[PDB]
Amino acid sequence: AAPGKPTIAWGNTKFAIVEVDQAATAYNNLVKVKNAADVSVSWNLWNGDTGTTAKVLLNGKEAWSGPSTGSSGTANFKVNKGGRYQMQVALCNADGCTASDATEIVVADTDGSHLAPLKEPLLEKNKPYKQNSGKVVGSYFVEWGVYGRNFTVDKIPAQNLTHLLYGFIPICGGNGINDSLKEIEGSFQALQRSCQGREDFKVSIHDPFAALQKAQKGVTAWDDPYKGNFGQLMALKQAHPDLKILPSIGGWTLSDPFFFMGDKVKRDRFVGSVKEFLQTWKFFDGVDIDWQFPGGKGANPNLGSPQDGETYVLLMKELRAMLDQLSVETGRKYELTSAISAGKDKIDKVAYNVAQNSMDHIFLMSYDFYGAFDLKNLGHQTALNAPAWKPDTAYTTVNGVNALLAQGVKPGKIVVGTAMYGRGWTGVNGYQNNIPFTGTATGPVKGTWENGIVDYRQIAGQFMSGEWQYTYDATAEAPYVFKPSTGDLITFDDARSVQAKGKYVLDKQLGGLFSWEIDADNGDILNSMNASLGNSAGVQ
Ligand SMILES: CC(=O)N[C@@H]1[C@@H](O)[C@H](O[C@@H]2O[C@H](CO)[C@@H](O[C@@H]3O[C@H](CO)[C@@H](O[C@@H]4O[C@H](CO)[C@@H](O[C@@H]5O[C@H](CO)[C@@H](O[C@@H]6O[C@H](CO)[C@@H](O[C@@H]7O[C@H](CO)[C@@H](O[C@@H]8O[C@H](CO)[C@@H](O)[C@H](O)[C@H]8NC(C)=O)[C@H](O)[C@H]7NC(C)=O)[C@H](O)[C@H]6NC(C)=O)[C@H](O)[C@H]5NC(C)=O)[C@H](O)[C@H]4NC(C)=O)[C@H](O)[C@H]3NC(C)=O)[C@H](O)[C@H]2NC(C)=O)[C@@H](CO)O[C@H]1O
Repeated sequence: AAPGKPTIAWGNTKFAIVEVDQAATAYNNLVKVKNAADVSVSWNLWNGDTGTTAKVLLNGKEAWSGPSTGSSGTANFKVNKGGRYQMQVALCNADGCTASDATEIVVADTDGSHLAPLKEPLLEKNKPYKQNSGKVVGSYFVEWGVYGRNFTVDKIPAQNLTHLLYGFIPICGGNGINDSLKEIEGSFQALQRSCQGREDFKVSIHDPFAALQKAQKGVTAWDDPYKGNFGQLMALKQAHPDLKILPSIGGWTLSDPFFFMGDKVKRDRFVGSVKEFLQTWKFFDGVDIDWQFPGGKGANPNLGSPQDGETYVLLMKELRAMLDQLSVETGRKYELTSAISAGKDKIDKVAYNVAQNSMDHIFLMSYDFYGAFDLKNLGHQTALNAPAWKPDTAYTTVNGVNALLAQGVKPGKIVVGTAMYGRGWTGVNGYQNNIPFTGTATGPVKGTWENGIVDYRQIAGQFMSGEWQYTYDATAEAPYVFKPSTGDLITFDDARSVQAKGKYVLDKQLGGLFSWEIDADNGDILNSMNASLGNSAGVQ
């Protein structure tokens, strides 16, 4: 007679190809990429002949086989593809094979192949758009937004984006290499613990708790291997297979290491660490380089060199070569992008007409033109055009686009920036003709999270009522709210100025729109980005 039917033993059924060490704070120890997951299964036979061969099947296909030598057994074998499998133990002899009932086993990998899709409802004022314009619709999500800002990946209106950038992935390095980080409390030290035992100029994760271990919707079980932002992003990729999710390296406080990359030893170490990062975290679709800024004038007053433009061009070509190689290894398309200053004084330190041949998209940061970093010279922080009272204004969106176009950059590469925040001042005074921007200020406005900066959500929620004046400057294409009794002045984008940027993109055949930062919108900004670029309302 065939053997008795085995009963799978109770036991762990959740396994991982990329293992996460739950008692590690250094990035080198935190993750272990294997070529396959170590899986184990045990069984008992409660009734009958135990057969002479035992086999473990996954969806019918043998993963392990060995002699059946008694009423219980254990099998250890490797599974090299992530996903969920119906696993069975079968005992076989010459008269037949008798298979257990199926037990599902979960083999995790960092493409999210083990996860359910995270397809959450649109919140606040977000309305559904189809991505069918062919234009970029991008936004940044910030790793530290999950604490006080309380804005997690399940709150991103992800159907309404083509590109979701993750700010920020840091480059390892202590004194002299990430000194701008010392301005943020506990931040420099944070990085040094993440990078313990790890060479400088390799990438790491700045806050491993937020990125991988904090409990979040859909990744709450103790033994879900990837939680935090990265676990949710993997499940978001399962819901939106064509969303491009890019890791952004740098930003205002993490850009110092780029200034050392004229040393090709360091540059090559960095490039190889990026390749390793994308091999490890398979949900990411490329890399975004946010070096602020080639030539200096970023957070660190002691850095910046005439060499930086060449380094930026070489970095991009070598990034693209690495990604082209990773693309043919995997069959995947990988993207290389960069977010760049929109000021013409910074643009012309780089030959973007050469660097564009390595890049998919250039995220033109057409925001922060003005703000509480200068109390004397006030202006619209993200306007399309100069205002009527100063038609020679240097920092406008059009001037940064035109500086790029004058280099020879193809218009289709250029993605125009929209701000989901305002900048502002307090004590504005001494202005003519009811235009507060002709005055000077005494300090920054009271921010939502930091001085001088206000989420758009709060502008709409609190500063479009009461004593606040609202004006849409149709020359500049820029809204502003002003409280005459305190002299609080806030410059921001709103649905109409975004619509102007969107029509301008379509008119000039530019690449699309992106925004900083997704948590600060109530829906009005991203709704307008989508509509102004010609995406149809609704779902596919
Ligand atoms: C034409 C021309 O040339 N114009 C010129 C201008 O361009 C120029 O101005 C510059 O222009 C640039 C563009 O050209 C622009 O950069 C780009 O544009 C973006 C927009 O400006 C810019 O945005 C910047 O980005 C920086 C980073 O680079 C941001 O900095 C962040 O700031 C945050 C504070 O607001 C920081 O935060 C804190 O984060 C820490 C972690 O480090 C966190 O710590 C945790 O806290 C919680 C507590 O709640 C803890 O959690 C608890 O415990 C558990 C877990 O342990 C929890 O689970 C739990 O919930 C909780 N419980 C408890 C106890 O409550 C946890 O344990 C903590 N642990 C610690 C200590 O670690 C804090 O919570 C965070 N606090 C808050 C409030 O959030 C954040 O760290 C910091 N990030 C980094 C990486 O540094 C800025 O905010 C952001 N600004 C804006 C507008 O948003 C981008 O960088 C650039 N973009 C791109 C695409 O590259 C420049 O900004 C601009 N610079 C200036 C100066 O303005 C000017 C000047 O040169 O010149 C003109 O001429």
